[PDB]
Amino acid sequence: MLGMSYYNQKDYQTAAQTFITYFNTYPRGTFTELARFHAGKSLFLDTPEPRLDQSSTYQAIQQLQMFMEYFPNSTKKQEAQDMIFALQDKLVLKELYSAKLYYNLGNYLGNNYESCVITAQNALKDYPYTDYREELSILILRARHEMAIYSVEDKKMDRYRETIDEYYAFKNEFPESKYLKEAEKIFNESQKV
Amino acid sequence: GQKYYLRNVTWVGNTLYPSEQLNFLLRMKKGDVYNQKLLGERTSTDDDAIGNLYYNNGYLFYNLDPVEVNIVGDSIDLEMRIYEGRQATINKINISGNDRLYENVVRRELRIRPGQLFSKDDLMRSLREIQQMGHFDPEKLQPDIQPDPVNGTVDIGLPLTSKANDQLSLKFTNFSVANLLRPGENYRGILPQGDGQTLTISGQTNAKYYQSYSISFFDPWFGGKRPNSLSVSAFFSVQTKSIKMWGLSLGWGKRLKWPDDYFTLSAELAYQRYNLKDWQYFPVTNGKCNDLSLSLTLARNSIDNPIFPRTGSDFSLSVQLTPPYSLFDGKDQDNMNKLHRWVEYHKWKFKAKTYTPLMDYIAHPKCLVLMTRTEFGLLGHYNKYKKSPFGTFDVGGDGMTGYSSYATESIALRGYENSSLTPYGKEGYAYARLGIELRYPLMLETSTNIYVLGFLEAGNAWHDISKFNPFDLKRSAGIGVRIFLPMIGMMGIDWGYGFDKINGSKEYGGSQFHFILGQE
Repeated sequence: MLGMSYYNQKDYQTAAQTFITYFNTYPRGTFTELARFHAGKSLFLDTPEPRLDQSSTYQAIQQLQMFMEYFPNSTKKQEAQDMIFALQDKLVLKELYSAKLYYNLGNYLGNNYESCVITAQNALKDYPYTDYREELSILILRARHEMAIYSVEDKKMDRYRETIDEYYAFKNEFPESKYLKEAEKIFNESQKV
Repeated sequence: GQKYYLRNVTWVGNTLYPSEQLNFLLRMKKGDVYNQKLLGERTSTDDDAIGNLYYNNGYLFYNLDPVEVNIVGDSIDLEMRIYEGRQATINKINISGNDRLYENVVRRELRIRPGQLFSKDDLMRSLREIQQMGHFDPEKLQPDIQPDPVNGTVDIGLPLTSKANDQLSLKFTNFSVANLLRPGENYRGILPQGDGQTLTISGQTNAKYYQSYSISFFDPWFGGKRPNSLSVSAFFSVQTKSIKMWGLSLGWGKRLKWPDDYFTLSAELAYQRYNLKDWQYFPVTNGKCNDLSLSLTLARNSIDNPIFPRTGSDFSLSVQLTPPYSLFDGKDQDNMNKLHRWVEYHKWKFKAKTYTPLMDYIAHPKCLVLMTRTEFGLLGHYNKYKKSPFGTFDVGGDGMTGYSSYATESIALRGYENSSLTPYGKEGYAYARLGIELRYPLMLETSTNIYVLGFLEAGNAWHDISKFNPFDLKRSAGIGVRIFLPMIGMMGIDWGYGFDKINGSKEYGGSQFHFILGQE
């Protein structure tokens, strides 16, 4: 048995590989849920900053999901539950930065504001229950109005009504929110047309 | 057992392109030998084939089938059956392998966008930009295209392979000032990396003949919102009675849209001061001199690989003025340390390179290339007598040797000793350098890159600009090799035989060796 020594020295790679290789070669090795869950947190703790490669975070998600079904009896099911939530929020934060980048560049070469709305909508659909739903929704609303401004004169009223639909959808989703003031100026500009 | 006569050809399913144009692009006619590849290679493999003519235009939801009918006697009648789907819109872009570089840095240089229609030229251009950026390996890049026929969209995976660029001197290539002044969440003992910004420091600490300090910083996306860049630098140096030089500069670059979108304009403003007493290798001997210079440079760059380019070109046209104090703006050894409190000149340059493959390429990508160079320069003067003692050209040899001094511009001319064509009292106010090269690489890899070449140079320089003559040159020839190191720049070996004489003497010609370091 070695993994816990590597875990105490914060060498997460060796701790992780000495734990997992032992409970892969025999379903519990001889340390059972302790090795599994130490390996799960060790794999979690190497997590990069939210805009690097993310390779270990998908692996962490699937490893914790498969832990929940190898040992559903464990009290560490909760400790994996909130961990997979934290990982999901980081994965969503990456996509949120992507959508923010497309809003920042804007109507530069290409379009980039239609890209912003579809990127953040993909975020909303791929991870339904994240914290960042408010930020993603307001980013949709801002990008909708931004597209409505610069569109060709034959195709502006439809973008305006899409913007007002997003306004009422944001109110339906969040009857109160800290971002309502800018939303309401967007509404007051678009409801005229 | 097969037939051998092409009796007719036919098309069905097409709407997007005219049937006669596809007859031409299929390169067939009735009354010709029946084959299979003759059709297939021209319909499913080659870059002008019909299938590629649909695929590259974003119509990826397609299929195709050569139908054979009337299989009688010697003949077959043929009909092209194809499927036209809906033009694919990009749904997602996934990028992986970026160990040490935020996605912010790379997604801003992509030419494709989510929500726009797919096209081959945009994807190829995006890969060219990534290759030229240099933070990833220029080889072993290929996109993982995945379509979805139910929603009719495509998502692109970009697997990338990383390499770190760093070399007394230091070449931090992905160093961030925002991460320096305010760490994100944990600096964790690491340098403040990211954002694609670069920082560089260099200097000599010999101090008994040479001493120097220098620093530079470059931000390719200033403000993080547009492709316009900021560049700043500064320097200082002693050399043994001594000579003192220091200065700084600030510059600003911008991508253009007029001829094409490869052109980049650059503007820069610079300051320098020279400090001397009882010094002797310059015409100036005692005093202090200044210069303010404004530079405009127009450049175009279209190559594929920085380290061993194989297609494209690199053109530059530059002009560098300092205000004309001799005219009414400023109006009024014998008196030469006089009147050069402020120095005056206007320097012009043209510089072009041109890389072609000679054996197809793409296939057997090790390839073989022919290069080509053509550099001209002029250091003009507003007034016949107040010619600048600083900024002159120095030519002959490796070129690197001249960076023991910073008041001149050193130009390599291979096969002629060092600084041979421009000795003391004959400083160069105009020059020309031409020359072919044929190159073959031995190895191209992430860590190290190797290639061998034979050249054919020709160059010259003049002390008097009015005697510029680009058809009277000191010819050369030779062979050489170069090495790129995992944690250092180039090192290479060049041998050359100088053919013509210099100033009536053959002493500097003949066999010569040059030892290149860093980068030309």
